[PDB]
Amino acid sequence: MQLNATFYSGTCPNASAIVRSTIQQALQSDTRIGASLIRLHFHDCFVNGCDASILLDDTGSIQSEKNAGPNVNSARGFNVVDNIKTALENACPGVVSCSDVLALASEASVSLAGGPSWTVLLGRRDSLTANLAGANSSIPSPIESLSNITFKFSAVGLNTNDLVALSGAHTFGRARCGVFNNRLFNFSGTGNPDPTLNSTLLSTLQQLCPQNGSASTITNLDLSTPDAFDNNYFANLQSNDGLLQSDQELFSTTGSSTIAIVTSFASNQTLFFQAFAQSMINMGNISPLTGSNGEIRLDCKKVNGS
Ligand code: HEM
Ligand SMILES: [Ca+2]
Ligand SMILES: [Ca+2]
Ligand SMILES: [Mg+2]
Repeated sequence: MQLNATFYSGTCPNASAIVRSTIQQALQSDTRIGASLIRLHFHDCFVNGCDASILLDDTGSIQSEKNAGPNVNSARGFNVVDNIKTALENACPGVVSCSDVLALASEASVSLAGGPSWTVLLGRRDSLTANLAGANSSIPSPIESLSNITFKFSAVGLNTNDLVALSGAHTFGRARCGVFNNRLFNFSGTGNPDPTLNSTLLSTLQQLCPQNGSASTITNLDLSTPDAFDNNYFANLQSNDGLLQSDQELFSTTGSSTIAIVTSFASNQTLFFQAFAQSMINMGNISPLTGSNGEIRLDCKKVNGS
């Protein structure tokens, strides 16, 4: 079956408002939570489709994706997903899937932060299983080459236009020293820092992230506007201020089609927002469970009846 915008119209007509209100409240005590929630939809959709597989906790039969590399000591906001789900169950018992919660939460989080709105497609059902191993092989790493990140997007059905647009989600949220410290001292065995990192930002990060220091310390992905959803992410790349290798590679890779897409988005926020919305719908359409497949989870952490 197809996902559609009006799936909950007759059963939980206020779902969008409930999700948005809940995240607005969460934002008052955690300005990062919107960023964290949209990343959960990304890590969901990239493994066994947008099926809420990532939300399942370990059991005797389930090996949770929360311990997959990209998620461990990194993914967050699971409690807030639970609170969104509780609010929906209070209003609309048994109706909204956890998979749809993550799609709805992504749009709310982006719009609340000053980003675009878009028409969320709905009707996804929740998996009965998790895929930790697939998370380890399917989700791109910040130190991968542009060609290998591109390959991982293509394997789930997103193209280069989608990659550059969706990378703009790094306009908000945080990253730890450990996922960019290879840039700072001895980049790829060369004995020198990554030359595509601005020397000013370099010295700031060397002090934040000393060689013998903690890899868990965080900074902002977007030093311009850390919590605001805007095109500043792309402007940063133009001044060698992207934080991850995978960020800066979009602009600094010689002869890459991605350079012009970066400059389009830096030059025109409307074009960025239009592309971002379309690419989020594209990502949200990856391998949904529909009809009899999957279930509607009561509690996003566990399968029904368990
Ligand atoms: C293009 C390939 C991508 C790579 C290599 C990548 C990598 C990462 C890494 C390494 C972090 C830092 C994790 C931390 O240290 O705890 C991060 C954070 C984040 N990513 Fe990405 N990412 C990618 C694409 C995306 C996409 C497609 C989205 C959503 C549309 C997304 C949304 C975010 C957000 C919002 C955060 C901040 C999360 C938070 O503060 O809790 N990323 N990403
Ligand atoms: Ca999934
Ligand atoms: Ca920003
Ligand atoms: Mg600038």
